[PDB]
Amino acid sequence: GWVRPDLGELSKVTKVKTDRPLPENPYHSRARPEPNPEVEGDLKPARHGSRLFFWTM
Amino acid sequence: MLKYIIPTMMLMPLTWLSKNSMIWINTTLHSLLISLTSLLLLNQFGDNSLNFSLTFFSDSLSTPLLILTMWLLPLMLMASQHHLSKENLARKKLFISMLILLQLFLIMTFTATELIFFYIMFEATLVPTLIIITRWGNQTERLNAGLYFLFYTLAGSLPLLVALIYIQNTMGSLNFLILQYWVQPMPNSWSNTFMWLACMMAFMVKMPLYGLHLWLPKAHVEAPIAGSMVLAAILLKLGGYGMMRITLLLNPITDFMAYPFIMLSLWGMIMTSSICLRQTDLKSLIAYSSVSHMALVIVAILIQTPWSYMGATALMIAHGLTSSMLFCLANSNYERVHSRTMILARGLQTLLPLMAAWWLLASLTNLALPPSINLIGELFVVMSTFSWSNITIILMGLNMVITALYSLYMLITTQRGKHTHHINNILPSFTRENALMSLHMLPLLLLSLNPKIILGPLY
Ligand SMILES: CCCCCCCCCCCCCCCCCC(=O)OC[C@H](COP(=O)([O-])OC[C@H](O)COP(=O)([O-])OC[C@H](COC(=O)CCCCCCCCCCCCCCCCC)OC(=O)CCCCCCCCCCCCCCCCC)OC(=O)CCCCCCCCCCCCCCCCC
Ligand SMILES: CCCCCCCCCCCCCCCCCC(=O)OC[C@H](COP(=O)([O-])OC[C@H](O)COP(=O)([O-])OC[C@H](COC(=O)CCCCCCCCCCCCCCCCC)OC(=O)CCCCCCCCCCCCCCCCC)OC(=O)CCCCCCCCCCCCCCCCC
Repeated sequence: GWVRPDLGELSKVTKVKTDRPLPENPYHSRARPEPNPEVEGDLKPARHGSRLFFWTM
Repeated sequence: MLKYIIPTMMLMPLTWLSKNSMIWINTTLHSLLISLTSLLLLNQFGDNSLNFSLTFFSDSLSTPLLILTMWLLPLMLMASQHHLSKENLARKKLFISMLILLQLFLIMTFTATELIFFYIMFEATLVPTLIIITRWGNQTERLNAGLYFLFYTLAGSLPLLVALIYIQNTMGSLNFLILQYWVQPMPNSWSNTFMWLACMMAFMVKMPLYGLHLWLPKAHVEAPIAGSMVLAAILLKLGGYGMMRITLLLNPITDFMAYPFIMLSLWGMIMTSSICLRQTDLKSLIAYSSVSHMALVIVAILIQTPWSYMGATALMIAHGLTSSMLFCLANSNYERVHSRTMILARGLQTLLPLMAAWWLLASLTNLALPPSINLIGELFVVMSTFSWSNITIILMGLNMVITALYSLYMLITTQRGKHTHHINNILPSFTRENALMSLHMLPLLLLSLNPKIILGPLY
């Protein structure tokens, strides 16, 4: 009683019911480095300008 | 200080928009007005310096140099308008513009609050003087005169540039007002030794130091008259001004590092005065005299007592006026005999009596005749060096002997004796030449009546 599968069927992506848990860290990655802190706050002007030796702005 | 920078910059449309016959009159008139206004810098106080803005200040050291700088421009315009009378109009306006641009760089060289802006202006003053010497000079070797001028003044100033930025990174500022209160004692080390040399050798070239002075009896000799006037009156004095600003930061390493330079100046004021006793060239004699008189200013800065700084600033102002007048006298005879040989035309009191009187006054102020401010500066530097070491009075008095000797030998050779038979183009003294001599000598004589305005920040 076995029907041979049609052209297209055996290459389908199927779904599988499992009773094993999902591997939570299959790559065994350690803790990620903490990122550099972003910038936050409004942009105040430069305190007394460029401060390049004598240029007051 | 902007109220003098802006009229100095308005002298450029005043000289480029004038009628072709009006370019000397207008520039002379308005530069005399700027020099009239320059006396408003005399608002000085016994405690505080006249601190205008973040960029400019003017204490009692920079103030007489500013009045002298703003006064020297009309005198250079009067002095140069005869030998350029056959010049192209556009080149004539370019000459006037180089003089105005040099004035503009000088009057914010002396008022620079911050020391790297002092450095930028202090090295910007070279390039108009460069163009004046090596464009409107006289003989063949004017290009070797400016080449050794530009090489010596930049090879000395180059370690000064690294030294001032090293002060900027370490102290935080090159404001002189800030560094009055944040100066730290500079100890004995080799790093601080080369620090002291980098801060000092630039102004040692610009004074000039004896041994570093060989650019000067070519840069003054091959220059035209306005170039020689501004070189002997202001551009030598930039070194004394920079030393008096920079020895604030160089204590107490100066108190044992100044000894070989004190020896060089105390012996070079003897050597260059002896050299003045044997000059065939009149303009060279005035040049070596300028070296011999600036050697005392170097000694008085390096021993750093109050009497020494008072005498050194008095001697800088007095020598600026006196040497400018002596170069103008030498040009007044060069415009007649077309040679700078001092032995060529003699006996000129028999032909020019009033000009011989101006020669006599300039010679008496050259040899520091009291009560001139020449003698006030000379005498105070001698007092402070006698306090420094009692044996230095021998070198000081011997220098004063040779100074009076070459001054009166210049007077005897140029003005006295038998006149030259084969020279017959000796014109009567023009009104322009006597106006030039009087506008030199009369301010110098008036400053003897009230000498306290030219005695620096610690009068
Ligand atoms: C109510 C609404 C309306 C209000 C209107 C109010 C104003 C009304 C008038 C409108 C026009 C305004 C014009 C600008 C304002 C005044 C700026 C000013 O004077 O600044 C003082 C400025 C700093 O002095 P301050 O006392 O500390 O500040 C006073 C104010 O607070 C200055 O303010 P600050 O401190 O905030 O300034 C910021 C900063 C202040 O500066 C600094 O922090 C110091 C560093 C400045 C640069 C230094 C560089 C040094 C090395 C290079 C030198 C180059 C050679 C010199 C020039 C050669 C000849 C071309 O500026 C700069 O750094 C800019 C660079 C310098 C340019 C200054 C403006 C020039 C405009 C006109 C140019 C015309 C040609 C003139 C010659 C060109 C060179 C100036 O002075 C200098 O730096 C010395 C130079 C003189 C400045 C220019 C004067 C402008 C007028 C010129 C008239 C004559 C022209 C003749 C023909 C052309 C030349 C042959
Ligand atoms: C603020 C108000 C002030 C008011 C008062 C003024 C203060 C003094 C200012 C200057 C004064 C003299 C200026 C002219 C002389 C130079 C040119 C000349 O010789 O022409 C000859 C000519 C007449 O002679 P000439 O027969 O036709 O021709 C002469 C021959 O060519 C042949 O020529 P020569 O060889 O026979 O003649 C040259 C002869 C040559 O004489 C000498 O070689 C002998 C001089 C040295 C030894 C004697 C003096 C030693 C020092 C002691 C005295 C001073 C202190 C006294 C106090 C008590 C003791 C501490 O010099 C004189 O005769 C001039 C006499 C006065 C000499 C002053 C010291 C000069 C020596 C070098 C500097 C010394 C240190 C500085 C002293 C500063 C004193 C203020 O004179 C005039 O035409 C004079 C014109 C008007 C002059 C106005 C002066 C003021 C200008 C300032 C304007 C702004 C303020 C307003 C004041 C207005 C006042 C009216």
